[PDB]
Amino acid sequence: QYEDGKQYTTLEKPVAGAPQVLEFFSFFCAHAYQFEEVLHISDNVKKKLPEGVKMTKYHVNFMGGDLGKDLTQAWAVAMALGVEDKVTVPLFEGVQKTQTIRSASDIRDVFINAGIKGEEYDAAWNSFVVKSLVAQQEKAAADVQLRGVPAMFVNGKYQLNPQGMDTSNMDVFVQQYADTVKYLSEK
Repeated sequence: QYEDGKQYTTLEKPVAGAPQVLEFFSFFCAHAYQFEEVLHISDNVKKKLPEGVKMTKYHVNFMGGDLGKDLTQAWAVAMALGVEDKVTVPLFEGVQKTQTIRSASDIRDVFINAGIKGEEYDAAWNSFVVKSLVAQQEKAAADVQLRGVPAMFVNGKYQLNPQGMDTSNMDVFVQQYADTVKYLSEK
């Protein structure tokens, strides 16, 4: 059932010092929105994860305009202030549903309506933690030669392959996907 080529695939050159479980997404990809607001794969997968398995998520720049670079940074601020699960939805809601985020300031605003003081935000926005957090997000996508989002990788060696799983029913699909990540999480 679990074969390198079906539920997943391996890297010819596995990245060292990689998050146990690394998800890659982009606010600018409407399919990357389903992944956690309809499929909540980030949740249903966090559920079946082994006690102690960090479910890290990194943002990647879409086109390359200043906005994408700000959202990557704005994302590093969330992982910084550990507010990931507070800004995720409004950011997604903000960028593509209400489509009110068109500047680094609007991003700032979304962070305030979530309970983040516009002061502690700037503090983080201009911090070296965030600078390093930005730096890593870019580094990792580079080390896995990312070719599309959303995408997930394990131990820096395995790349989940959704379209290689049973997709004739959402539960079958998400259950397999979660179980593949748990398994692939042992090797």
